[PDB]
Amino acid sequence: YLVPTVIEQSGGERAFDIYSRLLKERIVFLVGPVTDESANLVVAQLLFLESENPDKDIFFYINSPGGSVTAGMSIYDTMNFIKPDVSTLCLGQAASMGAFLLSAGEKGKRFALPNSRIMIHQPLISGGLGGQASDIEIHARELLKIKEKLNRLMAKHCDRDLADLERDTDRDNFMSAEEAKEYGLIDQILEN
Amino acid sequence: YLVPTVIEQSGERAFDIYSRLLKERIVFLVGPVTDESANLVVAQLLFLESENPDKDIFFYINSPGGSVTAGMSIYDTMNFIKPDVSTLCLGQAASMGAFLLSAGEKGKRFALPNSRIMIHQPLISGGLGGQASDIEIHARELLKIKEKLNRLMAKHCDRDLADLERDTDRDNFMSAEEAKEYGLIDQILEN
Amino acid sequence: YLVPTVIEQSGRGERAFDIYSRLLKERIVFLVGPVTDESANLVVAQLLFLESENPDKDIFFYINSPGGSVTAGMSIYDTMNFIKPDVSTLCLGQAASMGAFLLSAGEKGKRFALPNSRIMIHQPLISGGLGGQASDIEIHARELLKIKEKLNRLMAKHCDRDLADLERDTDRDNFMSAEEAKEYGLIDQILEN
Amino acid sequence: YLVPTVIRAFDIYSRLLKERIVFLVGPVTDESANLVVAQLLFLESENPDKDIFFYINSPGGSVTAGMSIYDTMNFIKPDVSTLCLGQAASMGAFLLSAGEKGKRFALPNSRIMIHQPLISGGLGGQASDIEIHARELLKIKEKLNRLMAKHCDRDLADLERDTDRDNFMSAEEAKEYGLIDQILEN
Amino acid sequence: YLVPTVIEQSERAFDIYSRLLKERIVFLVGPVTDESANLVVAQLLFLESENPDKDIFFYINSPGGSVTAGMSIYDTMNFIKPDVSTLCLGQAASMGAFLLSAGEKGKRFALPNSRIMIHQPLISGGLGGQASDIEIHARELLKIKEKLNRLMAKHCDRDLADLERDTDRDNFMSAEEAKEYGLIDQILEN
Amino acid sequence: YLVPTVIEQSGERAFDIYSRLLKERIVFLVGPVTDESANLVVAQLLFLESENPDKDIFFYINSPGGSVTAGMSIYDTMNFIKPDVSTLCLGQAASMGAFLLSAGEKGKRFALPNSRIMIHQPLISGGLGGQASDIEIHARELLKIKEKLNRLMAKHCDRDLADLERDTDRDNFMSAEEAKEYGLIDQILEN
Amino acid sequence: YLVPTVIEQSGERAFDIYSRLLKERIVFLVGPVTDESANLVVAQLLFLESENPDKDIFFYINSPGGSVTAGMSIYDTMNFIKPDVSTLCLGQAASMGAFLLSAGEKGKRFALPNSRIMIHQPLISGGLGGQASDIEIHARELLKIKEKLNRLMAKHCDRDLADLERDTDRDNFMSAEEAKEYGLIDQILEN
Amino acid sequence: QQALLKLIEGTVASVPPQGGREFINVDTTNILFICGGAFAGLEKVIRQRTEKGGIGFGASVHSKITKLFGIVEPEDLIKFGLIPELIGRLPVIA
Repeated sequence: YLVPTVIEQSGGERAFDIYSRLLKERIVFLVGPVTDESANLVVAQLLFLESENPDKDIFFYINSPGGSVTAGMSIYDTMNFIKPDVSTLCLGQAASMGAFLLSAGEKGKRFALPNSRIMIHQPLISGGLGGQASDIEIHARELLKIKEKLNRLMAKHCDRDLADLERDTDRDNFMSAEEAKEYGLIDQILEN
Repeated sequence: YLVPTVIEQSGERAFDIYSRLLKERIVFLVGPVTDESANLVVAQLLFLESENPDKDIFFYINSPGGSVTAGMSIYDTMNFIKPDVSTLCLGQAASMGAFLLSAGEKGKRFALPNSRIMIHQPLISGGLGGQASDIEIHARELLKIKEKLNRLMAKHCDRDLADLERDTDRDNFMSAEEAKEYGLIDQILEN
Repeated sequence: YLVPTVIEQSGRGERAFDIYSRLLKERIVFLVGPVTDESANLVVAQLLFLESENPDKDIFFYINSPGGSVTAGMSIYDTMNFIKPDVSTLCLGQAASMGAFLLSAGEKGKRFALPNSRIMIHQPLISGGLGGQASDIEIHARELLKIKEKLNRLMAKHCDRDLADLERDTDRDNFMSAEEAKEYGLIDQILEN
Repeated sequence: YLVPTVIRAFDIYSRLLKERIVFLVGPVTDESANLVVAQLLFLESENPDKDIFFYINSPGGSVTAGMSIYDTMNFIKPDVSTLCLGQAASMGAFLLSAGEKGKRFALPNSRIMIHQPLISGGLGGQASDIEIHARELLKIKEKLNRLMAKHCDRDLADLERDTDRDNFMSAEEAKEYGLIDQILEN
Repeated sequence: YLVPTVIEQSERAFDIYSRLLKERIVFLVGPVTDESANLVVAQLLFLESENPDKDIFFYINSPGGSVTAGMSIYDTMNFIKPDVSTLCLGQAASMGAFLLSAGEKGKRFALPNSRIMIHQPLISGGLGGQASDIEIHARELLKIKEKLNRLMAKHCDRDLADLERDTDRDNFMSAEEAKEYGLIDQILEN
Repeated sequence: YLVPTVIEQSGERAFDIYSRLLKERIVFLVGPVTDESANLVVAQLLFLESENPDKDIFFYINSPGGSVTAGMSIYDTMNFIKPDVSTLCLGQAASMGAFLLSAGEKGKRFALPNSRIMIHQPLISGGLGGQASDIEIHARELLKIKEKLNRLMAKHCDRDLADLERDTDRDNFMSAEEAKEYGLIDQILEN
Repeated sequence: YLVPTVIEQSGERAFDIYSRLLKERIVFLVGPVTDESANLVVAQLLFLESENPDKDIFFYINSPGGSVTAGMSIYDTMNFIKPDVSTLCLGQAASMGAFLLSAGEKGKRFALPNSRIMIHQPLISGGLGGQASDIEIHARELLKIKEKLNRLMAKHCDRDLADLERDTDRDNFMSAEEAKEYGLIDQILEN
Repeated sequence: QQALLKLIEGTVASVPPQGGREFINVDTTNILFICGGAFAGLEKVIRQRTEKGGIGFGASVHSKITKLFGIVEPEDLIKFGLIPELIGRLPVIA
């Protein structure tokens, strides 16, 4: 894709690609699958923005079907670590780790657009389970620990019991913005 | 493709021709609607609101359709931002492209005379594999999307939900005149 | 391909262009190869841009294309007719299918072809596949017939011919020399020097 | 490939375009032919009177693409001198012979090959469609032989014989035939 | 991916990774390859030159990779004068865990929900050819296995026998377990 | 590959390292000889003649061979332009690479001590399909090329055509010393 | 990969990090040795000699091997140019990578403590198809290369040719200490 | 250039006295000014104006120091870099 160039007026002019221009306004996009590379760019942007201004909010716009858990956790821990609040907004969809990162926004600053779709579910393969039964046992145990960790952190985000998240993430649980608000994944729904 | 470079007189500034048209508040949606192409539209819509919240934004659509969630990110951005988003159909506006065309500000939805506008119920929003329990869930989600799109279309067109349910059952191709009569667009441009 | 860079002389300094941006500065828009959403939208963007630079001066639309998408070609076609400045069209190498349509769509009196160019007109092929159920196939067959009639009707208008003539002549691939295209009514003049 | 930069900084091909040298290298395609046309148009304006040097190292390519170059060469006011480097085959030989008479050159060990066209496009579909495409190919065949015969100051009958099968010529044979005027050495 | 551009006030425009390199942050993201390892080495060498005394921050989010490529990083980390602090983001597995544990003792960090995995090496290269060639490659792999366990045991202040047990099969650890094991020194929260 | 950037002192000018070496009249032919790689050599040879018709051009060859017509475009350019083209073999000069090596100005053809130089008759200059009449034509053209290359090689090496016909029958590998004795190069560089 | 940009203080000059290290006379050979990667090393070695014929050049090697002719272009350039070329093994120096490591200036060949150095006879320098006469020729050329490499290795290591012939028969993996004892490197760096 | 506009056209200059820094009022109305210089970049401008031409088919392309300077016009001096208000005050170009 061709990323448009926009001109910022200053004290002179500076030409930006439109995403660098929005980063200047403390907007970080997570678009598409969560990968090591796309997650590390989010982390790099979150770290950069904290240094530019530790007190101002960071706006983390999410339009993602999910992705790697470890990659999503690098974002998650960076969001929680850095001093400035990270506000999260769901555009289009926030599914799987995308829904996790949406719910991970600062409480009171988690948003969704009216027709967005939010989906929560237990993790799938975090990696293949081949080799010997001993290796398969190890990977099955690691996946269960991740499953419990994600449900526990989700339950914390949503102010719900762990038992509720265990039921509700058993199979793909699709929610409207209103249902996500009632559930506790988001705080507000934007209109204008 | 090689995107031409044009010079803006102000000193001089060299733009690619699409950045030059963005300076005039023209946003293009060309080809399939994807997460990446939809997010560029959103980024441009956001950017233009900041430049001038009161001036209209011109959203030129030449698209066969694409992802519903990606199209909804555009749709909600169009409705959220303060400036009116005028929509124009070039070549075609099909599926989510027709939805976004109809989503333009009422009175400012345009089509060119020989454009083709097609509305239809959604197809797979994602595969339906796994167990019958998983297939049930995805079938239910697809039906909710189907109803949501028909409901929003009916609102855009000032028609009954029952009319959109009939008319989107199978691919419904319309000329610019038929789309105007239907309620998808307001005017047809000639000169 | 490597697109050459050329230097435009201004006052006491030089602006470096790629050779196509340099020719756009002279109001020359190229349509080369298949007509796609992307190649058609660049033509539209250039046509819109040129109208604003000067609404009165002619735009020169150089066509060397085997055809392509009808909807993509129609985005060019409607832009050509909409914008105030006349769009002169020139056939280089070939103008086939939608390329011939856009050639004939140039401003009457300003449609040109080079002496050894090849112009081919024909009814459309698949505008999209016809799978699914017989009900879906019926719908797509009807849409294709409407497009077929629309293209023949607009061609007949461009050529000052009867719709019946275009229906005969576009039944199968109809290849024409520049002279035959001029006699037919697709172009107005043939350039030599 | 990395195209060297030479000293404003040019890539070496833009630098040679500044000297009115246009290269046609490799197959003739819509894209490579349109760059030649764009360069020929550009050079005519920079100076309508000065010669343009069209260096050809090409196995052939599309006829319609080659004809866009051919008509541009004949249209623009400045003479287009043609030089064969390595090879000028098929439409490459046609464009070589299309240079301004007296200014068509070849290097001593270059190879020039002329032949009737192959498929200008597939011949599928119905026998009616195949008839149409066969007729169009024959018209192109006659047009190319006629223009070749004009370039070479030969009879159409001679080009029809000689282009029946791939006709390879040395620079000397191409000069005797009438495809080029001179052979360069130093 | 499009790498954002940021402006440093001093103006200088950087891509965001060059901007973070200016702050002595080196990223190892994804598999360890000759090319990704040599960039880390080039950055480590460059940063030592800029300031031999200041710490270098080596952020690791990697599933593993080539041993020889990881060893080029490892030896560069140990050679250069400035301390290399290591941080685990997302995961540090295989050679990624090795390089994490290779950070300066007292400056090895992990984020709270990171995953650290240690294991014996797999194929360092195929074992085809003749039984004599297979014997050679099997011996080289065993020497590497012992070298990695020995260096791991040194990093963790554990016995070689402990690393030999624990790296037999994929050993996944939370940040707390990695801290108790001796792979990291601290877990960051805020 | 990432091509390093180097700074020339003059003010300063930043070059990629190959453009920097072209400034010193060094032209590289690396890898197979193709229409594109051969035309860059020709463009560089033409450019360097214009910069200074009298100074030598240094043509560094590390090539397994390639197209004959592409190699002949280089060969004729080398012989045409006024400045002497000195040739140096790095790594290898095989097939047309050996031809272009031997084509350097007599007395200025060099090889590095451990370079490998290989001469052989041409292979297919193009496939031989179609009808027996077409195969006859292409077989005749290949034989003419074979004779032309042996004749030009024999001229370069100050040998009889009969010697090159024997020696190019099958791949003939030579050390730098054997190539010097044969007549393909004039000197072997050490320091 | 994205190659970082670094700023050199002088005014300021922005470099990619490899061009910045070339400014310090550091040349990297990373990954397989190919015509293209070998010619960049040669171009850098030639460039650095021009910048300062007296200062050492630092040639960092992290390579599994590659083409012999490509490696020989580096090897002859290293020996030809006036400045000493110091060699350092990072990660690994295998096959031609070990050859080029041993080819560094005697007394200035280094390895990092956990590097791996592997020496072995060459494999196919090219396929051996065609007729038995062609296979004989290519087998003879491969044997000449085998002998040349063992002879040059033995010279580098101050060992008998007979020792290298034994030791390169099958892949011979060495630690930095074993390579030092063998004679491939002179020192092992720690800090 | 702007400051000179009112010195070349008649004004009353206020200049220091013959001693160290009452100022003297000088009416410049009748002072003749001869200005000159080597307008080094001026030939290219004249060639751009006199040999414009065009590129592309429909357009027509035009044919290509002493001669150029001899045909200098204010349009060239304006594009060169002099301001129209100063050019008009130098009515004679030699």
